[PDB]
Amino acid sequence: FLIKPYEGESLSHFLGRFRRANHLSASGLGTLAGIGAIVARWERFHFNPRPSQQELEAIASVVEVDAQRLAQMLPPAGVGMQHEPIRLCGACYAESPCHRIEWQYKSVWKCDRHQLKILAKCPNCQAPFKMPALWEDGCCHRCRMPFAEMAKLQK
Ligand SMILES: [Zn+2]
Ligand SMILES: [Zn+2]
Repeated sequence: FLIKPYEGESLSHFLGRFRRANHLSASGLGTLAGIGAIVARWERFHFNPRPSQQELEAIASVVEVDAQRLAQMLPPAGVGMQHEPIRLCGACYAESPCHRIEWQYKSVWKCDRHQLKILAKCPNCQAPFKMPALWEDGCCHRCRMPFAEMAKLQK
């Protein structure tokens, strides 16, 4: 089962969404692509060795999304990002149910489209968000508030 990426979707979110559509573990996707543990590293936003051309093309062969498009699920060259905290604009999620790579940019604190501060934890119960690959439903894993409803609590 193939999936079309959402605009701005992060690599972690896309990988997990592909895995859910195919009932794959991270190790299973890694074996399908021939790169093993690299998949789980990318899902946790760990790129001490940056994704190589061969690794991106290996994943591209499985998910049928070109390496160039996969690179747009990561920050451009020179744009620093953070693996933690995982962040969210609930108003964005209501429009398109994905985590955006921009929300991990170190320079980003406000959603430009919605002119709201982005969230660094659930505004109802304060639970931090899991890595985007594990965003199985669109709700806080603790209190079960929908990400879309968190828009109403954004400041
Ligand atoms: Zn937004
Ligand atoms: Zn919560």
